[PDB]
Amino acid sequence: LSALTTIGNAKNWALSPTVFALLSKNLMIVHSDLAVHFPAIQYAVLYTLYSHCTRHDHFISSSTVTTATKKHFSIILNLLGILLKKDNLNQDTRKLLMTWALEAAVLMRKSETYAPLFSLPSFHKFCKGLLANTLVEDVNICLQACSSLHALSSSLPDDLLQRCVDVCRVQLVHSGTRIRQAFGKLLKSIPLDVVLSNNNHTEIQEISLALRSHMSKAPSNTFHPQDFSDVISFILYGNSHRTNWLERLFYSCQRLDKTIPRNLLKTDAVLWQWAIWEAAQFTVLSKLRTPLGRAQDTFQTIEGIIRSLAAHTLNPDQDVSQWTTADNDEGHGNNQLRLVLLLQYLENLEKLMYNAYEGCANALTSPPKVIRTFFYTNRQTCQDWLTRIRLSIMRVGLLAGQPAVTVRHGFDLLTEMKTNELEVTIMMVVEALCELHCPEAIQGIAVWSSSINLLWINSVAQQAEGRFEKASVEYQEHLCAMTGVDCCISSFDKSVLTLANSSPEVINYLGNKACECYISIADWAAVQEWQNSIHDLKKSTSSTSLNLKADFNYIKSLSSFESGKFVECTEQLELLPGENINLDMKKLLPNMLSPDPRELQKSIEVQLLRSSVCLATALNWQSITENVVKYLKQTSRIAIGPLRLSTLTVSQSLPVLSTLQLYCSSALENTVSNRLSTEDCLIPLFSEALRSCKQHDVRPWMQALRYTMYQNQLLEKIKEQTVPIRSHLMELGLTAAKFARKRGNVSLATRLLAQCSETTAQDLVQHFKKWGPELDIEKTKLLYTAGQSTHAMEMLSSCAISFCKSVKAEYAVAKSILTL
Amino acid sequence: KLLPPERMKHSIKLVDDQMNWCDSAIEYLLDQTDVLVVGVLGLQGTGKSMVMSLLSANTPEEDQRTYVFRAQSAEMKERGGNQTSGIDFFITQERIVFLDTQPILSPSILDHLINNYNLPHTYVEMQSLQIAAFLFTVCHVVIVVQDWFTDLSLYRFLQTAEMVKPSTEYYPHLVFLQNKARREDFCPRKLRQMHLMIDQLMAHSHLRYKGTLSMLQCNVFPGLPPDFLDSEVNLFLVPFMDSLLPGYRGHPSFQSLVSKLRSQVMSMARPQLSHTILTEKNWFHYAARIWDGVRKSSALAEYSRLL
Amino acid sequence: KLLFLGSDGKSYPYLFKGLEDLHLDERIMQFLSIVNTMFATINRQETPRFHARHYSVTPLGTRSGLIQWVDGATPLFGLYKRWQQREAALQAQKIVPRPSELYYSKIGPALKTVGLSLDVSRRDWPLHVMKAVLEELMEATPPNLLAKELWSSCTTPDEWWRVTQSYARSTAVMSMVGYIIGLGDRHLDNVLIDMTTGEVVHIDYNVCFEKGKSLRVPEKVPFRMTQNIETALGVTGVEGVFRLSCEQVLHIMRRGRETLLTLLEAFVYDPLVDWTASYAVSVWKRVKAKLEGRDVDPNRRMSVAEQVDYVIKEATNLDNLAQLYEGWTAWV
Ligand SMILES: CCN(CC)S(=O)(=O)c1cc(Nc2nccc(-c3ccnc(-c4ccc(NC(=O)NC)cc4)c3)n2)ccc1Cl
Ligand SMILES: O=P(O)(O)O[C@H]1[C@H](OP(=O)(O)O)[C@H](OP(=O)(O)O)[C@H](OP(=O)(O)O)[C@@H](OP(=O)(O)O)[C@H]1OP(=O)(O)O
Ligand SMILES: Nc1ncnc2c1ncn2[C@@H]1O[C@H](COP(=O)(O)OP(=O)(O)OP(=O)(O)O)[C@@H](O)[C@H]1O
Ligand SMILES: [Mg+2]
Repeated sequence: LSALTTIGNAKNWALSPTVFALLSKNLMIVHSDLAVHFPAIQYAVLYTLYSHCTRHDHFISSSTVTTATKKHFSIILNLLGILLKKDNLNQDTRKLLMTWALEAAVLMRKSETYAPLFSLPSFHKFCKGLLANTLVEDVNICLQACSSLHALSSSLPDDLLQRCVDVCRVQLVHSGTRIRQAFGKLLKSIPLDVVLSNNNHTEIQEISLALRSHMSKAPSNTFHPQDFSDVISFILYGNSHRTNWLERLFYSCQRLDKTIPRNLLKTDAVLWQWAIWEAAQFTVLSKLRTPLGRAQDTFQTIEGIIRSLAAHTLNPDQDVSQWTTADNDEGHGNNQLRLVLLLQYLENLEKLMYNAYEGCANALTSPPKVIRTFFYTNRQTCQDWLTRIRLSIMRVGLLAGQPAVTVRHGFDLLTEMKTNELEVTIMMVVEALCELHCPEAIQGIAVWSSSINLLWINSVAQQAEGRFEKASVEYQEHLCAMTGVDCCISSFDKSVLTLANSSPEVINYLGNKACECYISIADWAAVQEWQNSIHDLKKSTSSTSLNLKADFNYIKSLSSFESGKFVECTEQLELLPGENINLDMKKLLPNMLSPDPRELQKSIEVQLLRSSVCLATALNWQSITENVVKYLKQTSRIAIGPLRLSTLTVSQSLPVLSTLQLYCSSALENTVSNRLSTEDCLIPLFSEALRSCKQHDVRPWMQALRYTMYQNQLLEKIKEQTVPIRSHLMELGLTAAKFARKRGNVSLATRLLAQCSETTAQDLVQHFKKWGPELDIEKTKLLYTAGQSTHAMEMLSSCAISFCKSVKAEYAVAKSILTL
Repeated sequence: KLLPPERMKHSIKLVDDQMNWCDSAIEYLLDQTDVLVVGVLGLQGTGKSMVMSLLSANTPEEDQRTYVFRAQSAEMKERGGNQTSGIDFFITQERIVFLDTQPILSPSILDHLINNYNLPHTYVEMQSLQIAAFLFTVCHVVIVVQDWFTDLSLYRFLQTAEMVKPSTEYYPHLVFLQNKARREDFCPRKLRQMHLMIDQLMAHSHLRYKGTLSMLQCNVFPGLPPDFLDSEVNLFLVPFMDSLLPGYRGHPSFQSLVSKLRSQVMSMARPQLSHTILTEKNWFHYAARIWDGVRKSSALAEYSRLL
Repeated sequence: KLLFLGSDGKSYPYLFKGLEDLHLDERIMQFLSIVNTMFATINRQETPRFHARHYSVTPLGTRSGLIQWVDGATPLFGLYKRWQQREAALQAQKIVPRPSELYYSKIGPALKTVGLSLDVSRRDWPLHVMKAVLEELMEATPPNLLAKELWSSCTTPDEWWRVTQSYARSTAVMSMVGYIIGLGDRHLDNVLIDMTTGEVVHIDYNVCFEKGKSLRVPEKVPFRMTQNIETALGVTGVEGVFRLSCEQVLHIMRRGRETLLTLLEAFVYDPLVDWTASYAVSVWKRVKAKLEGRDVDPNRRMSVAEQVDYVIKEATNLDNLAQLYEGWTAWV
């Protein structure tokens, strides 16, 4: 084989057995079974073939001599796919194949004339092999696969991107650092139209199956008290007193005398879940006699911690120690991680206690007789303690952004209420359901509670669906009818809006909900009017208990930034907490930060606004680029918090606000160093989300539009050639307008229509009668939804007449005629 | 109110160079039960200190100067002298006790004893036998390291040592680790020969050297079937620090193999020592008691009288 | 029961049936697939998927046949059996009786005390006696056998919420499909649940097309809505997502009832289908009337909300759960 390299590496012999076919088709038996006992032969054959193919540019131009090599690239791709898809390869062979695959992938993108090569079945098999190569014990192989996938990120179908998203999601939380960064970049390079899809994830399902199989197994009773003490100290106080310790602990807790996959042992999510479950089992199996104290000591400690956390929710000025103050950017994220782990621990403890006093069937193994006889006599005490702490658990769960915990606790509390602590429970459950976008559950609870004064639940149910205008109108009407004074504010006509779709705590809740609802649609004027109305109502009613929990300074800053007045924006931003405005990097977030995700999102938004205003003032290339780049990099690094937290548990989905913030931060970071010269500086939100993201509200598009207008207006201060943003801006505006109209938001839809085109029904009629057809159809649809069917019909007919004599008229005439 | 007692930064000397007990590890022990003990046996330059350091609190990315167990220096290899003397001790954060051992039948000890009851050779052999018995009576798992294969002398020594133990009998587990492996040692043809010779050389060893720590189950050979070997014994290989064919070193990465070995050793069983539950402090007291008892024993004297 | 092996090393279990015609089963499965196809559009903008689990059956002539086997599904009767065993063990600390024996042990003394005897015909039985026996039996079995099983089988609260929503939607869709078709004999052994996803699937598709009304003990409940099933949906019961899912299913079915009607028309004119085991015409007319909304009415057509409310009320009233077969397990 080594001697044959002379002819194989020749630079131009036409013999009967071609060298390529000899090493690719004739010697195909070495890959069946010889690779197991004699891998040297296979490695030599592959090396010779690779050396001979790399000298001719992998035979890409061909895909006499040219005609003979017209079917070489397909064979190479097929061979690579078959070899990579295998699961019994050697380390050296796998490394060589990965290098060859990376080289082929990089060369495939060297020119744009190789576009037809993305449709052959060989390419699909190659992509499948590359996708199957990642997520293995080896780190270099995973890095090479990730780099190759990131190289030719474009031209791939949605089928491959769907699996790539799941792979990046499961790999976002790894014990290493290079893997996390590589997968993060790969995920950022994927369009948002696929990341926000509701498709099932196979990796998450596999992790869940492994966890279920582990819990269904019999108890091991091998958890030492020291490990439990370390976990408890790291959860309650944050100090672990250990220097990849999770993997070491997991390996030390196993036994060889007496089954989680090895590939999943490098993930921190699985290790954390296993540790929490083991700690709960050790606590229950030890008759609550943990080293933390006596039987009642643990209950008192947990009760005190939960009570303090719940109390801090009412007044964020408490500043609870060991839970609100951090030393750097890592402590802030660790606080939320600890809170989530604590909630999971409590849930596991409750499950174990329930299974220990009564026993489950085909779910968990029955505990020993001593445990059952001990928990059967003290069942009343446990039930009383859990019932007494359910109220605090609900508040803690809502503070940490975990509506599932509070929903389950609320349901259990309501069920136990078979005999004024009733309205609060319904309030918390309704809020939790609203955060999960489940209007059906809200309506069901409203109807169920109607048989016990609670007619305001329907407003929250409608708001959870995305109808912000109707929700705000109903909230104002309910407040005015239950208070006695007029609390209405200027808005759209009630008649047209409807056709398109007493305790102080309740009053405060309605006011806060109305304020948040108005802020969602980005209506600063409405927010100001609402604030004035609230102040007048409080002064004329002496409630002494109503107060909006929303920093108005941030709202004013957002309004100034959107209005283009950066002069006042800088002054308004100077009063915000945290690091001063850019003219030291690790401690960007300020102290006394609550673990509430809302605060983190606000801080990230503030940082982005500061960077945007700084660049705007500096522009009118290393003057203000060496620091802004680092600032944005740190912001993006901190923004991967919620994304990793979602992966920690089996959520099967990711938050839209966090993902959008991270994508916007990455886009800004790229535009800072590129000055709007490449397509990578744009937002990946395209029209493809119309048929794949219909379950989301209009809030996600608001951030994209807000940050896109900034770049659009910034283009006026650049003399060099830049990418066209008019098309992207128009596309985003049209998509957002369509989604807004699809939920009754006539005001927001009209605002978007006016913005793209550059309070009464007749106003729309008098103001409305490549993307031209889409704009016309959208205007007609909006008018029809506004109640003016005749005007919409007339416009559609006229539009059809105009498109009938157009050039293309492919998707316009048909759609217009069908709608008419 | 639940902070750990203390964290060990460097190994301590459990047994003095003059065969004397050193009670200085009590401050690092607690009243916890179910502890794991690891012992190591090998030749002079096998590399016991390096493997123990890498398996307890070190990684290959570190340096030999910061290792928990001091290794041989550049100036010591030229003189051909041993580095570790006596018995060392070190406990990790996972409550795992690690025990080192000085070279057995090493010429350095004989040379140092020359310029210092019948002949020094008998004394060295007795010392090695005593340490072997001690490691075989209070250690949960014993790892044997060999620089080269087919020694034909260590097996006989182990068989003779297992018959001179002080005293429902208990046999500690054994692990065969081959340090400084080459490509020729990573072939199925040679692997089968190694397994057959190992099985034929320890037919009546009365020890647990099979059924646990299977190399084939560590994903080292993805395509090798388990039935290809008649009896896969507890063996492992360690390569060197990280030609008609370029590349193809012939063995997996050193870091991956060391990590797999560490995980397998950490997940080993922990059977009871005697017919009573022992704790860390109790284990230390038991070890000291057996050490003192074996020192003034009769089996060693009887065996020495025959030479 | 046999087993097959594929090229991908995947095991595909199967079931062998003999002396029983399976021609109608294949047609029923085809109907289920066609109705499931209509949920493709609604499954693109909703977290819980609108799917009805079903298997494939293929005949091997006129009496033999092969039925696809489904793994990972646990019958509902298993939970009741384990609960009975646990209760018996607990009582003995300080086998289990069969449903027939247990029901008779309570129906005997009541009839003897009221003045009647067990020798009288089943039809000649007072309604108050049966209602009292059913009420006394319901108060003994807790309704947390299935509601808490899903909670104990999950890992994280998010997973629990997801499986709960999926189970509620699947149960609503399956119940509506069974009511439209007319499936009967829905005991605990004919319903399986998948703890991995919470979906519910039926098994014995024999007593269908309103065939359960001609037995010795006619059944009036359209589907199974026992205490355990109702409790497993949540604290709300049947007024939450269950009603909304049922309304959506009815709207989708009524919107595209033409396809189902045409398919049934072809079903009637099939020489390989033996309904006797003008009957086909009556079955087709009944299905058409149910789909058109005129289930039980001379000329007034009931709306979706009214139809769902009436069906739910008729499937949960105590006046119909007492007068039923003992093996149907109306108390659990
Ligand atoms: C705990 C005991 N069990 C429950 C009873 S089980 O059977 O053992 C079991 C069943 C499954 N699931 C499953 N999967 C595939 C097929 C069947 C199945 C079973 C029995 N009968 C039929 C059947 C027979 C005849 C007809 N056709 C007509 O009647 N007339 C035309 C239609 C259906 C189908 N069930 C999973 C696990 C387990 Cl344990
Ligand atoms: O053309 P679009 O504006 O993108 O939306 C339309 C239409 O929206 P409208 O209800 O506002 O007319 C319908 O969307 P949904 O009601 O399902 O949310 C849907 O089907 P229907 O028109 O039958 O209601 C389908 O239109 P269709 O499938 O009938 O063609 C859809 O998108 P397309 O019109 O592009 O297909
Ligand atoms: N796998 C290996 N490949 C190459 N060199 C190795 C390997 N293992 C150990 N060595 C080297 O061989 C020497 C081993 O000496 P070390 O002090 O580590 O332990 P030792 O042989 O048990 O010593 P002692 O003589 O005290 O018994 C060191 O120089 C070490 O760097
Ligand atoms: Mg040494």
